Amino acid sequence: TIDEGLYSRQLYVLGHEAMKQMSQSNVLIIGCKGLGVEIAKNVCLAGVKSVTLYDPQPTRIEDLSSQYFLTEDDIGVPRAKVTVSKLAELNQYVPVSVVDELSTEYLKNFKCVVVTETSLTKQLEINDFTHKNHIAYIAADSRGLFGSIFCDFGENFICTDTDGNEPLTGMIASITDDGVVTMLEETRHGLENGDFVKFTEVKGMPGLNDGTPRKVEVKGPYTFSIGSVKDLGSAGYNGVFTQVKVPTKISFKSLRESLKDPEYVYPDFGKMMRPPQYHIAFQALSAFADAHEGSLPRPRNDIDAAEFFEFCKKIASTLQFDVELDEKLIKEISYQARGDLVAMSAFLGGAVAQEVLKATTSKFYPLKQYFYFDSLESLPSSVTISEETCKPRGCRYDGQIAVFGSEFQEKIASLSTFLVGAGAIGCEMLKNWAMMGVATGESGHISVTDMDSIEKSNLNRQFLFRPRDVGKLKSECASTAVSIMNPSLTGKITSYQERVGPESEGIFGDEFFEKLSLVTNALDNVEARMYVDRRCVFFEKPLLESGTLGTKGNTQVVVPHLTESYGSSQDPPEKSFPICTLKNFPNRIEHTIAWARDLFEGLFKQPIDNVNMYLSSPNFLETSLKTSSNPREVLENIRDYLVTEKPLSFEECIMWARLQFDKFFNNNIQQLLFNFPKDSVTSTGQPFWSGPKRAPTPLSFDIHNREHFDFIVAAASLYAFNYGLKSETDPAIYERVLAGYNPPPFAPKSGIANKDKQELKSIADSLPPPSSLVGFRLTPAEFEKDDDSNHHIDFITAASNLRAMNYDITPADRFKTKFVAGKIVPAMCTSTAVVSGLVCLELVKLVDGKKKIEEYKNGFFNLAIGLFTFSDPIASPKMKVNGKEIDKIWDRYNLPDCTLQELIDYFQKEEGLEVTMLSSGVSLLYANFQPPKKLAERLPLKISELVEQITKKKLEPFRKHLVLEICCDDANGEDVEVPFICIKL
Amino acid sequence: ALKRINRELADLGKDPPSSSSAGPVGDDLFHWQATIMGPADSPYAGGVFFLSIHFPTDYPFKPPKVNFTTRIYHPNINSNGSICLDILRDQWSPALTISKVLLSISSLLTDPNPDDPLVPEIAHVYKTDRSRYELSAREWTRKYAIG
Ligand SMILES: Nc1ncnc2c1ncn2[C@@H]1O[C@H](COP(=O)(O)OP(=O)(O)OP(=O)(O)O)[C@@H](O)[C@H]1O
Ligand SMILES: [Mg+2]
Ligand SMILES: [Mg+2]
Repeated sequence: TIDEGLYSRQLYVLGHEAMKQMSQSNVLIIGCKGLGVEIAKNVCLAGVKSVTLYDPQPTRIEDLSSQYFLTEDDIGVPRAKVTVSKLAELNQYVPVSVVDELSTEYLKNFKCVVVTETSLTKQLEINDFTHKNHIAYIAADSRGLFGSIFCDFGENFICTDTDGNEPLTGMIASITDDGVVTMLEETRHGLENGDFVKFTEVKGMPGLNDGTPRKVEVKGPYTFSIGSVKDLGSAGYNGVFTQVKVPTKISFKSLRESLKDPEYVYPDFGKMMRPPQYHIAFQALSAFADAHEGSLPRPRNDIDAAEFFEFCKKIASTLQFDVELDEKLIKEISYQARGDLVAMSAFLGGAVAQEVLKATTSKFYPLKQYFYFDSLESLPSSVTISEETCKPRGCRYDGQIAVFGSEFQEKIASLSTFLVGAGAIGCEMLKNWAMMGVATGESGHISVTDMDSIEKSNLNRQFLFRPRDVGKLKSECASTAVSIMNPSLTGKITSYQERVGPESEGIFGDEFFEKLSLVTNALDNVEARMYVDRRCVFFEKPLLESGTLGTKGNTQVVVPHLTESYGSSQDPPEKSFPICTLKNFPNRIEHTIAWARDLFEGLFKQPIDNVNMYLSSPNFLETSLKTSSNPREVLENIRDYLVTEKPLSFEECIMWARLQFDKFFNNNIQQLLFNFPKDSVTSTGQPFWSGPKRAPTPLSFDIHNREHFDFIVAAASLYAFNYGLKSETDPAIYERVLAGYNPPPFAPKSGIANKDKQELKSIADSLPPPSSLVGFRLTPAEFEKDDDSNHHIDFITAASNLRAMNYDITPADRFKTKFVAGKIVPAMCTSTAVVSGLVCLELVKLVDGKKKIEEYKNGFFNLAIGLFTFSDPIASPKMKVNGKEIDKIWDRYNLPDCTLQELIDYFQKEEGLEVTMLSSGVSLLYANFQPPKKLAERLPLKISELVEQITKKKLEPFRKHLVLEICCDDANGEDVEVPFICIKL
Repeated sequence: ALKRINRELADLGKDPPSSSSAGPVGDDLFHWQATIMGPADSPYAGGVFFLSIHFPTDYPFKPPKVNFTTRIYHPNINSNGSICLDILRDQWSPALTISKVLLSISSLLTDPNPDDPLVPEIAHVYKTDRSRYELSAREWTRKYAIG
């Protein structure tokens, strides 16, 4: 009953059972400020049964620093009452309620309890009850640039999956009598010590096929040990092993017990003495609030800092903490006690929402137990931060002014950013910019570009969109929503519908790119990332890259003249199977899915394109006869789809589907077995169908079988769509039509002038003339995974399962087929929130103009295991050119539009280098090995005219520069790299 | 990318491949037209085979797309010119030059690999009736690889 049309991407991360158990759990949230609303939003998007809010405190103006569901018209109203109405719209399957008063016994109604903005005494009172009653308790807190998370799921928590990775599976070569299992050639099992595996389809040792898990003793990257298999057999040949994951028992401690002896989680290893300081500091904050009627220390106040430090000393003495208190860091915590940042709120809300999902689904490894985080490296240093600058001004930015001050607020308000993409990360980034007040000044501006449209599956993690917005452009909807959140952004946001690429340089040109301050990428492909990186490198603009994959995420910052660019690092490429594996000898379901996709394209897309091109281009036949690789194939396709096999009803489409079933699942297998029989041997004497080659078997068409009927239905429906006929789904017509079918005889064939050209002409003349068919077009089938009524995934699944039945491969369901064929990337809302928080914590470093490379932090995290890590960016490599220091990445030559000879002479004289190769884009303008005549013809030409002549394309009127790549040699003949050239037109 | 491609092109220019001749198409550095001479100790003797090479944008981190143009009767080469070469699909690493690829293709033409074929009928003919395979290969290398 799970709506896979909405949770399509989330089910690939969690699963069906996890979400089924998640949709029966109640979550209570105490506190409805920025952190609380972030947690509630992520939980509502996740899909829990219901969410209950409790926050009777009236709204204040500073609460708008991170609460995006509050407006300035709500001042004086309880926060929960004005937040429930806006939260109830995020997801229609998750009701949201509000409780005016909270009693202890009431806590029994919920599965998880999240506590924010609550004193320590109330937290102890709540936890002393939620512990003994087996209720998950999560407590979060955010003070300025500091954050704390605490998790307590009970003393007998059961965690089924502790790392989130798919079970390890593999194919076996041989198993010895001593349990030594060996993988296939150049295949790594990836198992670790202490794992349990189950063997299936093992030949020679049937006892291993029962499914009883056995211990794993890894002996090497290719072989491991399972123990004693003496009784079952002597040696096992081939087989498939699959890892078995056993549940783990995790025992938590209550808040009262863990205050004295906490168990920390370290988000970074460079500062491991801080969590002990934060443990005392947060308790001192609670004590100070209790001793001052709930008033936190005033921003940048020395008297309150001294009192807070006295409380810290008292607490450290009381708890027998033998740690020397760091006065500077503790007083820093005191100064930023009244801070409320949207980046920290987003980061902690994503983390806490993930913890809630772990508590409800009993999946992934949770935090155990304290998690203290700080981003103190983001505190500005180029502006004045004092008590006078940080005092509140009675505006919605008080929570941020209390940390950064008014001068940094003025710096933020005049930003001119450029956001590429409007996906989930784009929506989160826009929300963070709206809350921070980015580009609300006279000289501020925001530009957002995206060419995609809103779909149903995007509403699960892109909270700025609504079901009424399905089918509209992402950029316009996002800009309107964020203008609603912050009314000061009215007229400061421009939304484009342009794809960022080589074709958009007329809009995102020099004039557009010279006014920016930074560029933020929210893309999902590498080509666009590389293009934007090159543009930023050329224009010298800071870049913020961020990526997510399921529960994993990473953020990178590129700073001009300081760090390396995005393209300097290489990622693992996609794996493409060999053509001979897909064509004839598959052994995994992915091979059959790829073959089914190719079959779909070759049956319903390419022949239709050929027929349409023949009826449109007046001279298609002559061009194809000398240009296409297989003109005979084109002619046969045209003839078959025009005259020979043109359907006149849906019954003929069913007959065609049956014929294609025979062609692709009964006859080609017979031919393959005729060429290589099952008893054939290789040239070395080994059996042919051994190892990665599996013997196929032809399929006989049985109408009662489900897969055969599904393939027939899908193929007939797609053919009718190609010819625009009326498809049907009632089994009666299929069973009636296919009953009277006589399969044409087929026997494998051994084989054994311009006559063929004459036959090709024979086919050519038999085709109807183009004039006889005017206005007649065949509709091609364009692959679309997200729609379930087009019979695309159904056909791919049916064909893949039938080919798996040919080769005795285990068929997969439609879910896995859609995952594999569509290249669907798993995505989560919590990961998006975390990456947005990290990117917005780096943005304040970029705004402040920090110069040192140690002050920036590239971030990586994995929420399935609770892992966070931050590392300094890599510096840009340097080089020696003509006895001078040159940056490899961020340096260039600026030259006028001089002739080629003048450029060569300039490089000969100034740099003392002889130019040997000069190219612009993908064309070779000049090479040292070219014949003298060509050079003498090209030398006296200007660079622009040379480029126009060689590329055979006039330069656009908006073009203002040329980027040239030059390879030159030194005087001695040694090759020396040089930075690119920037010719000014 | 471009610099590595030009280094390979200069290496080809400085040292002639004798049995091969590769070069850019027109003036495009990401589209080459190479020529392979049929080995003397092979049925394809006295033949000229043209190959089209498409360098990827991520070269050398991705394999170039090498496709035959002249029709050839070989177990590992189909009608579309695709080549069953391990170093071009998933074994590719940024350490192999185009001259190495051409030499590997010449070696493949020297002796086919019918144990893991791409055209099962040609491999079956090769394994069973060697003389007929030789006759067909000579007929094809004279009809298509000459003139
Ligand atoms: N070259 C590009 N120029 C501009 N926007 C781009 C470009 N490439 C991708 N995008 C946009 O980047 C955003 C990526 O977000 P996301 O991947 O979450 O969405 P999606 O691809 O539509 O969804 P899904 O992958 O879940 O089916 C999309 O809006 C996509 O339109
Ligand atoms: Mg989309
Ligand atoms: Mg995407």
